[PDB]
Amino acid sequence: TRSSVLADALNAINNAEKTGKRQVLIRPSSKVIIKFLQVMQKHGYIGEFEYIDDHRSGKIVVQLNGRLNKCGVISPRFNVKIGDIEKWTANLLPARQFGYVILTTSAGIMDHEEARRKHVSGKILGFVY
Amino acid sequence: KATKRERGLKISSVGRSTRNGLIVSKRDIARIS
RNA sequence: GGCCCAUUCGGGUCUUGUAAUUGGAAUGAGUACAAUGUAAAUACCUUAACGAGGAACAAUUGGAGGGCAAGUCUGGUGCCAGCAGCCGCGGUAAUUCCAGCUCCAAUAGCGUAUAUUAAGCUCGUAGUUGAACUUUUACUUUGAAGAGUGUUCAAAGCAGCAUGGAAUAAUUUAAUAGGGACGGUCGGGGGCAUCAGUAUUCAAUUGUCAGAGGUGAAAUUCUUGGAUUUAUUGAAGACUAACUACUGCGAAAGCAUUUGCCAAGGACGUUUUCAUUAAUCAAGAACGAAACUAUGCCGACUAGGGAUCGGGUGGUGUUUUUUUAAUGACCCACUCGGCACCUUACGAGAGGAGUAUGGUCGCAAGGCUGAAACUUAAAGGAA
Ligand SMILES: [Mg+2]
Ligand SMILES: [Mg+2]
Ligand SMILES: [Mg+2]
Ligand SMILES: [Mg+2]
Ligand SMILES: [Mg+2]
Ligand SMILES: [Mg+2]
Ligand SMILES: [Mg+2]
Ligand SMILES: [Mg+2]
Ligand SMILES: [Mg+2]
Ligand SMILES: [Mg+2]
Ligand SMILES: [Mg+2]
Ligand SMILES: [Mg+2]
Ligand SMILES: [Mg+2]
Ligand SMILES: [Mg+2]
Repeated sequence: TRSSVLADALNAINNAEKTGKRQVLIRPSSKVIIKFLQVMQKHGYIGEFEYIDDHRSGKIVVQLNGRLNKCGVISPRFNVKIGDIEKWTANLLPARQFGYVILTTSAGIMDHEEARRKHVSGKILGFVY
Repeated sequence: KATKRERGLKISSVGRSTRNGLIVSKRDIARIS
């Protein structure tokens, strides 16, 4: 049984980080993967990442700075209420303030804290810490 | 050789982890919400 | 003298002990002149008088230990050990006894029992999962136990609809996904014919004559009507030695001579084609005497090394050879895909061995046989 492209990319990043590789090549690409990597980059869990256009799905290469413990995609993409967010965090993450749950809400994909700031909610995409 | 590898520390409890990704049961979803 | 710790020896510390005598004060349970309470009455609250040293105005439940006889019992290797002791010589108004034996815990509550919690292989149907890209609904946001108290304390009592929403799920690329095509190939893949080989058995002739096969010895078997053996030849079935490899092919079981036919298959090469046609799959479908010393952590997983098989690209100079056609072998580098070997970075991957048995069930001893109701023959056994 094959896996979703986002899941494969995240597994590749996890393995490359844990093996000590400084850069990982992800194929295929997607808008979702790019938004996910944008969030991680903003919080510093990776370095620069570069997108190669191949006239196919396309490819990405991600430089790793070693600050990434783990990433994962969560399914089924169950909905979460805004007030509910806190509870879910406390379950999916190691501690209260460590890590960021990533949510697909009406305003796009973003970590849970920005979702609180904008008072928006939706389905959950995955977790990073 | 005999000693089992050190398996690290458990960091989540919600659901089972798979190659596709972490999976949450419907029963679990209701309990949290 | 008391107490605390310490397996061990001992160590530590100081106002303690009485199983001694004694004083005056306070008060409730009660018992009540009453009054209040109430339909009447009980209860409650209040209150004259009586109501405390064994304060006999006599709470319990449970556990841990001692010790005693002209006592009783059991096992011994004197004088012991074990169980245990309301029972002793006399005595019941007789006795005055261990401190009336000591200690610990809960306390108007406290024990006990039970339960209870901490074959194989491929295909393949449901189900599950699965490349990228440019109106409406689901979904999501917004709006419609605690406060006080003085019951004397306390337990108590007491004043679907509207609406904003950009993502997510419904309402052209030609994936180092899949399929087909084309080229030279590769293979002990499959089916039908076909060819060859030495061997085994039988048979035909044929030289010689007494043994020949087999076991550790035999037995059995063949044999002067000639075995075995020697030469030539024919036939039957089976099989494919050496080459034979931690090699090749097939989904697995399996496949080893040549030649032809039949379709089939893998990988490689492609600047050829469809365009998501896919993955995993219970059900279902196809095929399909023996074991007897073994063994490897597992995975979604990194970088490798030697060797090897099939294909392709380039280099290079030796084998090769020349206008008949074909046109390779070896060396080196790179690459794809295979069978294995040797290393490596990463990962929540969620009873054995014995012992004892006053029990229950089985099995068992002996005295010479004959030979006993018979002191009994022969022949044996023993000596
Ligand atoms: Mg006194
Ligand atoms: Mg299968
Ligand atoms: Mg199906
Ligand atoms: Mg293609
Ligand atoms: Mg094909
Ligand atoms: Mg072909
Ligand atoms: Mg062939
Ligand atoms: Mg053939
Ligand atoms: Mg033959
Ligand atoms: Mg041969
Ligand atoms: Mg054959
Ligand atoms: Mg071969
Ligand atoms: Mg290779
Ligand atoms: Mg094979």
